[PDB]
This record gives sequence, C-alpha cells and structure tokens, in this order.
Amino acid sequence: LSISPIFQGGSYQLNNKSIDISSLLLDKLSGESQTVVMKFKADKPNSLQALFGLSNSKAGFKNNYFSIFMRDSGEIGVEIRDAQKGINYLFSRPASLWGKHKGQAVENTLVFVSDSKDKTYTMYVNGIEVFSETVDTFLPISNINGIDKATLGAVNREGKEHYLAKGSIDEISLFNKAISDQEVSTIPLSNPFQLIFQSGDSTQANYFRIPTLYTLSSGRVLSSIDARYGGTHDSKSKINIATSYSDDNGKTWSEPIFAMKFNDYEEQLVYWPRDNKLKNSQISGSASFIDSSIVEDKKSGKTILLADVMPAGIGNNNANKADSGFKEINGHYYLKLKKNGDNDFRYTVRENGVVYNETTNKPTNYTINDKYEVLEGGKSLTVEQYSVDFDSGSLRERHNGKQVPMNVFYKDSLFKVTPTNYIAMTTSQNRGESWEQFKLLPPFLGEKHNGTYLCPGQGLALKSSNRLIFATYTSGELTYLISDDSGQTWKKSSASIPFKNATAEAQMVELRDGVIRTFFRTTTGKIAYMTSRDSGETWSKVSYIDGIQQTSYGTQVSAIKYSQLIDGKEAVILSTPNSRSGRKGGQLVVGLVNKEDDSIDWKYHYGIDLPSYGYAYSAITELPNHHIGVLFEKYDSWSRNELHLSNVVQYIDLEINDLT
Ligand SMILES: CC(=O)N[C@H]1[C@H]([C@H](O)[C@H](O)CO)OC(C(=O)O)=C[C@@H]1O
Ligand SMILES: O=S(=O)(O)[C@]1(CNC2CCCCC2)C[C@@H](O)[C@@H](O)C1
Repeated sequence: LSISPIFQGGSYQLNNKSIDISSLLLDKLSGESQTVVMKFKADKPNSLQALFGLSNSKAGFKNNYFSIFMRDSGEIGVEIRDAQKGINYLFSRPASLWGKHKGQAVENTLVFVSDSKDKTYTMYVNGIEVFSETVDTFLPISNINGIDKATLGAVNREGKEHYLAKGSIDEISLFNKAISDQEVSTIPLSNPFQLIFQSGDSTQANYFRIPTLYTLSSGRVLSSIDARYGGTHDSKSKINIATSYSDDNGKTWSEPIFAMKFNDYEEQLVYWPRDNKLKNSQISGSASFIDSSIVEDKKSGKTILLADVMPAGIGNNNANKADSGFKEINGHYYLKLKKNGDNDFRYTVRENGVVYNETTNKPTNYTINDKYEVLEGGKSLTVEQYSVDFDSGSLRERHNGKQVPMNVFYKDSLFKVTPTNYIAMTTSQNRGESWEQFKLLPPFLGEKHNGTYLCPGQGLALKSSNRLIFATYTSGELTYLISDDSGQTWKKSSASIPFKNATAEAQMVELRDGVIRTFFRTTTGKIAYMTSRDSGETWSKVSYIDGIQQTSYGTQVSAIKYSQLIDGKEAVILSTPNSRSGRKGGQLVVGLVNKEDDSIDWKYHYGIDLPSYGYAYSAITELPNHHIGVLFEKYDSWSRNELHLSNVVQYIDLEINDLT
C-alpha cells in the first residue's frame, strides 16, 4: 500500500469473549478517513456477531458505536451510529462470506473503506465489492462522540459485551486513509473459489444466474450462464446467454462471449436497487434468453447449446400457455407474425424466411433472415434501442438514439412473434470460440400449447451412439427432446410425472449403455428420479431419494456419472442444496451403483460450505484430470432478501478424496 498501517495485529482467537485493543489503537486514529483490512475465519459463527467494534462504552451512550458485523447467513455489514449527531447508518449485503472449504475454515479477506472526501463507505470481501454507499452527512468512524473502546469480537455497550463472536482474526490492519480501489486490488487474497463470469467483464451484466459446465472431448471445459442485466430477476428482463471455456482443467477461463444475444436494449452494468420499494423493478420491454443447456455431438464434433427465448416483455408468468406461436400447415410448422396495426396474427414465416400473408396466401415483400431480423425488399429494417436508468427515482426504459437490426422478438418490430416462450439452439464449430445464429426448435406438444422449458445444465450424449437428448419440462411431464442427426431434427419422448405445474428441472446420467437415470426437482421436498433402458424411448415410473432434503418449492439438481470407480463401484455424483428451510447447505452427494438392480447407495455427503450459507442452482463436471469442477450460485436465489447480488456465482475445484 501507499501508506503503512497505524495499527497491525494478528492471531486473535475470538471464543465468545472480546479482546480489548483500545490502548493499542485509539490514540492512533486521526483524521476523518479510515481503512480496515481484516483476515478472519468463522466456520461456526454465532447468529449475529461483531468482528470489530469502536464504541462509547459509557452509560447513556449505547447507540454511539461503529461495528463490522456478520450473520450466520453469510451476511456482512457495518453499523455507524452517534445519538448526538442523530445518525444511524446500517449498510450490509447478504451472502458475502465463506465459512469452510474442503473441511477447513476459510480465511476471508475483508476491506472496509470509510472515505470522508467522497462521503462514501465501501466494503470488499474476498476481492469482491459487496457495497458502496454515499451519504449526505458523513460520519467518520472514530469521530463518534465519546469513543473509549476498540474491541475485537464484540461491541462494548454500557460496559457489556454485545454481539459476541466465535471465530478468529488472523490479521487486522487499520490506516488513516481511504485507500483507492486500485490499491485494494493489490491486497493478497486467500480465496477458495474463482470467478468465471463477473461484474465488469465482457458481458457488462452486473448479475449472473443458472450456471452450466460441460467437459468436451478435446479436454476443453465449457461453461454457459444467464448474463442478467435487470438484477437477478427471471424473464421478463434483459438476459443474454454467455459462455467461457478453460483449456487447463479450470485453472483459467476465457473472457466471456455471447452464445445468444438480443440488442433491442443496451447491455448496461446497472446497480439494481435492493430496497423494499424498488427491488421488484423489472425490465419490462426487452426480449431475453433464459436457462441454457450444453451438449457435445460425437458425430459432427459440434457443440450444441439450447436456451429458452422470450419475446419482449415476456417471461414464464405471462407467456401464453395456449399458443405454441407456430401455425401447422400440412405436417409442417411455421412461425406466426403479427404486423403493426393488426389485431390478429395474419402472417407466417415460410421456407427461406419468406413472410407470407395468411389472409390472402400471397407472399409479401418481407423476409426474415438467419438472425430473425426483418428485411424489406432485401434491405435491413431497424428499430431504436432502449436503455434503462433509475435517475428519476424509479425504473425508466427509454429510446437512446441508437439504431439496431429490427428483430421479430422486439417490442418495436413491424412484425412480432406470439407472446409466448420458445426454445432455440445454436451451435459452435470451434468448441465455444464463436456461436452461430440461433434457430427456434419446432413445437412438440401441438399448435395450441406453449413450448416446454429447458432444464438448465447439460444435455446428454449417449456413449454407444450418436443420440443427443435434452430434458425439458412442462405441466404434468418431462418432455425429452431427442436428436439422432446432430440436432438437425428433434422428436419428443414424454414422461408423465405425478405433480401438476411443477418446475421439474431434470438432469440425466447414463448408468450403463442405453440406461439413463434422470434426477429432477419436485414440489415434495424430495429429489425424484426415473429410468430409461432404451436410450430414452420409454421411461419408468417416478421414485424419490430419501437422505437429501429440499424445500417445498425445490432447487435445480445437477448430476454426473463419474468415469472412475469409487470403493470398487460405479459412481454418480449429485449437487444440490440439502435443506428444508431455504437454498443453503450445499452438498455433493456420492452414490455407488448396485449392478444387480441399478439402485444407488448414497454413501458420501460432502458439505460445500456451512449448512446456513447459500447454495442454489449448480453445475458439476468431471474435469479431464478427474477432479470435479463446481460452478454454483453461492446465495439463496429464492429468498426475496438476497436479490441482485454481484459475483455470487462461483467456481471451485474438488478431488474425490475431498468428497469421501
Ligand atoms: C424460465 C424461467 O423462468 N426459469 C426460472 C425458474 C422458473 O421461474 C420456475 O417456474 C420457478 O422456479 O425459476 C428459477 C428459480 O430460481 O427457481 C430459475 C429459472 O431461471
Ligand atoms: O461422458 S460424457 O457424457 O461425454 C461427459 C464427459 N466425460 C469425460 C470422461 C473423461 C474425463 C472427463 C469427463 C460427461 C458429462 O458430464 C459431460 O461433461 C460430458
């Protein structure tokens, strides 16, 4: 750093008894700007505990203190309080911490900058900015009226220990300066994780959800994700699908590119509001992609990626359930279009993108190209792009002066698709270095049924054939999409399930040649499964796994077949929260296959981090060196308290010995 600390100490054990460092620190504090750098572990935290306190300990001044505190939910924050000044600041962010990794307490690196010149308080944990708050009336942390105690592991209020901590502070430094963002980035870290996608990267999305991982035949490992712009909200929103790969067993990852992108709205990095008045603000006029899945095709060598596609302002809540968006004429399916001013859909898209008029069966002078863009007489039509802002105190979506190709999925398009959900595919011929323009899959359940929903994660490539399968769900069933010709044509295999309107997110493993077990989310608090023994043509009844708990609403479960024997048996690995309370208590569960009947003995449970720390959607893959890569949402993506968090989708590397 550009300056030396005014105080430095270390190896403090916090065992429900605070340590007083007043004599060491208080007379060193000077000026109105301070930086606290603290390396600390808390693998068995109390419900709510202070790591560091500056306080007025005298009778009558219980509300005059500064503290850095944490919760056993993983939340970190500060309080800055002075009764005389009439100031009570509370800043925090959920899901900011690690507890344990590979059975070992994680050294978290916390940097808090209190900057009087910019009147801004900024918190970083593990190299990640979790909050930055500017105020009209700045309160320097050591200018609190009557401060007489500096405390580790509690806050001294009126002579008593409040917020008693269990943990350790291995290193703490304080500086009479607000160190710059640049200098913060030089502070050495001890992180157990890495980021593949992150705020400020090439996607310019401040948020990410729905990770995938897939190990390709070359040894490259590929990842996809929802790059979500309008906070962490599902569609309707602006969301693109981004990808990144690793050629060195997950050690380093490429700068992300888009596999599927719309441009009716600008790609903006926005700090979405988290207060109770505005947090449900939602980009409402943008088209989007959501929930991707990846597979590799042995035949063509192509990588194939599917995702749901949502027209402008559409998501699963308002998608028309009674319309596929296609017209069936003969045995063929054609995308329907509504033209500006018509109250019905009087057009279809035919072969070679010719826009046809259904009311008179004439072709028009309009065509749809390979990017689903509108051409008139071969000339590209355009629309004006939108940008979003909260400058007026609420969400505004408005034209920004920039023209972009007119797309049938856009709000401002001359021709518009049916307001319902679709599935598209794209392919890469260079293992994720570039992606083709996407194609819509045809409808599978008839003219008047909305599309199914893609199960995020991996598709399945069968070992002994060229069959490709992508699981999807809808009301009352899993609908497996099957291709035997490199994704050129698809057919459905329907498998009834005993829940109506479920989110039956399903992932498959091939237990042995032609035998597929599918594990899926339900509404019962238990993960279910079904088996196919004819490469997906037919499916067994549904069974449930005991020994793992989910919530009533459930969470995606990822699943792989391990290439190596474990305890002499074939192994399957599941990744899921294990909790009936929320999306937390992340585990990998190792199951050994009983060859006699293909039953699975769930023998090992690996705790990814604390039971109380967040874990939601996840991706797992066997890396080429036989380690396991896990990319997962490290927060509760269901909780309405943990919306719009940045850099919570994280990646770790595990070995089987860590799991057993
Ligand atoms: C297409 C879509 O909306 N998919 C979303 C899915 C869906 O909303 C479901 O109906 C309710 O779980 O929910 C979740 C979720 O965190 O639970 C993530 C998906 O991105
Ligand atoms: O067996 S595959 O289905 O082709 C696959 C990869 N197998 C290799 C075997 C050799 C070690 C690394 C993983 C498993 C799925 O989880 C995908 O990652 C693709």
